[PDB]
Amino acid sequence: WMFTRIPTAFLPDEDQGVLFAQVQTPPGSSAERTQVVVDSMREYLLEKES
Amino acid sequence: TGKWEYGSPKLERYNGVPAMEILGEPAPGLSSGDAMAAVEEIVKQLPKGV
Amino acid sequence: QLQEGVKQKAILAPQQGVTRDLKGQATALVVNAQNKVELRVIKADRVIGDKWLVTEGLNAGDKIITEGLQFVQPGVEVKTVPAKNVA
Amino acid sequence: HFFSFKDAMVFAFAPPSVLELGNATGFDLFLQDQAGVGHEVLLQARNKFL
Repeated sequence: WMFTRIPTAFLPDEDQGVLFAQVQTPPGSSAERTQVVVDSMREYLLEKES
Repeated sequence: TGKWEYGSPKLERYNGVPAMEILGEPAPGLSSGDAMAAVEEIVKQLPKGV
Repeated sequence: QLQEGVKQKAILAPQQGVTRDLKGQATALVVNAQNKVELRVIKADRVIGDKWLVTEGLNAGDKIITEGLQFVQPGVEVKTVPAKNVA
Repeated sequence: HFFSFKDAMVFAFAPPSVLELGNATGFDLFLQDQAGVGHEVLLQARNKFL
């Protein structure tokens, strides 16, 4: 009965010290809007989660 | 003259025929076979030709 | 620089809120008076400054949306806020 | 908090355990055509899948 309960995977998602963030504005946009979103993300990750 | 039209900025191909990707991840409790089977139920409701 | 015509009572939709649909005709999402977005087709063909010279479709006093137009679909209740994105 | 960025669609993801396999976690599949049904029909089919 217990072999059906525990789910099967390949290899557990480990910690790496690496996080990615993928910025994507409403497209058909210029570089100013993407730069604003990027700079606000940098300000958040540097002063709020240092 | 000039006409505004419609198109994608990133065109993809796979084995010599056009394509689009779909990335994702399964539920926090479910296995990989259940996500496999769920994609196998979603693909059956696609149009004929893909 | 010889001028060709003075447009009286002109409305200027910004570059952020005007896009194209599947056919090539310009659109802009506006918010109704009962606070719900919808699609509307406008005729914008001249860029003056960084704002389209909209000649038809939009009116005076309506509220087009410039950011958050991929978090929204036509026909769902939203909340208004002054858009800080435009300049 | 990246959902609170009302401007852009920001998605934050962590890389998998084995970095050599790919660049994110979970599965992936390439929705392709075979007959030449059309780029717009394939984009509509991808939106239906999503």
